[PDB]
Amino acid sequence: MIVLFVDFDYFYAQVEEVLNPSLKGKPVVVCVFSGRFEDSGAVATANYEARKFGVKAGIPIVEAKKILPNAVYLPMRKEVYQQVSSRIMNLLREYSEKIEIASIDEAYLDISDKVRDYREAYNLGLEIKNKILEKEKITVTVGISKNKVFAKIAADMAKPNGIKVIDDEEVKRLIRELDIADVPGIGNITAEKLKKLGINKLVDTLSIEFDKLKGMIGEAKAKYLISLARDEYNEPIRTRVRKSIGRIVTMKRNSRNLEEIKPYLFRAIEESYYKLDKRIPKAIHVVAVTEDLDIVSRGRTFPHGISKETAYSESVKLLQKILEEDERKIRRIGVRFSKFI
DNA sequence: GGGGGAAGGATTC
DNA sequence: CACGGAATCCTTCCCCC
Ligand SMILES: Nc1ccn([C@H]2C[C@H](O)[C@@H](COP(=O)(O)OP(=O)(O)OP(=O)(O)O)O2)c(=O)n1
Ligand SMILES: [Mg+2]
Ligand SMILES: [Mg+2]
Ligand SMILES: [Mg+2]
Repeated sequence: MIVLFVDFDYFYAQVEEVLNPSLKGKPVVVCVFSGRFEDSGAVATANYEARKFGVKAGIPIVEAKKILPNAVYLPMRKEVYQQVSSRIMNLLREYSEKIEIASIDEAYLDISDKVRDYREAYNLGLEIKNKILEKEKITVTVGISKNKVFAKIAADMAKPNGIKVIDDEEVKRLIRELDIADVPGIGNITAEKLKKLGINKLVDTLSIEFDKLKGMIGEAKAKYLISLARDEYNEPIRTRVRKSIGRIVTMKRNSRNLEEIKPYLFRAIEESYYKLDKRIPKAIHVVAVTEDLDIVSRGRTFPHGISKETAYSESVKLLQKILEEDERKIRRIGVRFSKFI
């Protein structure tokens, strides 16, 4: 089995550049302003100029300014990015039937039937980097290997604007080398729980008793990491289907007042329901981020579909439930719809 | 024991 | 003492078959 993984480069940032060549050469930071304050918000991404100096995705727009007070800061125009993304996803579909759009800027293609060996898979990759480069002028990184996980890992190692094949031999060596924290699905807390067990490489996972891994990091991550180390990880490439659709917004000020909060709640329902398109949901969840970025929610699943009107009513009861059971104020409020008919 | 719900938890884009 | 907006899969506790 051969998997080809593609991941666009500093995507949102690169897109703004392709739409305005003047930005090229200058550090760029794409951010999402909460509207709270003139510079309240987080960073979606920054190009590699700004990246060099610590400006990474997720940090406050304010932290970024201290560092690069003179970088170019642009508001995120997501509809534009989705547009560019779909056009590139369409070009990829041409190279293989089995394709999985994993996110706004990445995809896994099973090219087992389109190539005979790793050398051929490689040129397919170069063929793909060029197409996108001449059709959209967006550079991307490609990683190639035997399964989805190693295909991703490969692309991270080749970024930016690269291509990298990790063959069966190269895989065995990666199971031995490679910091376990670099494995997809392993974040900071999980990485720490593994350090307390003396686990630094995937291979080390074979040495611990299964129930000691299961007890420490849950059974899922256990099995996942185990088969990975045993070179038995084989998950099919499948087309993904949305399980949920939502919308959350930051209020102008924190609050615990129902009448002050309803308008924000209703806007979020209005916009979520438009995103649903044909879909009719059977479950609804009101989600809130407390004043201390803590997130809480209350939802309800119905015997049948939920019309927009019903969501307005139910959402208010659910919000009142949050207010009743939680004493702190709310900073962000919104909804999530799921269990589509 | 395990399916479906309901709140959290962790990770990732 | 800051601090965005989405999505997804998983784990713990509860009802119920
Ligand atoms: N915390 C994040 C991370 C990503 N994104 C969006 C904008 C990013 O441009 C896009 C792709 O995210 P990646 O980090 O996976 O890819 P990048 O292009 O940002 O970095 P790279 O150079 O690895 O491709 O997803 C976001 O909104 N918030
Ligand atoms: Mg990516
Ligand atoms: Mg990218
Ligand atoms: Mg919490």
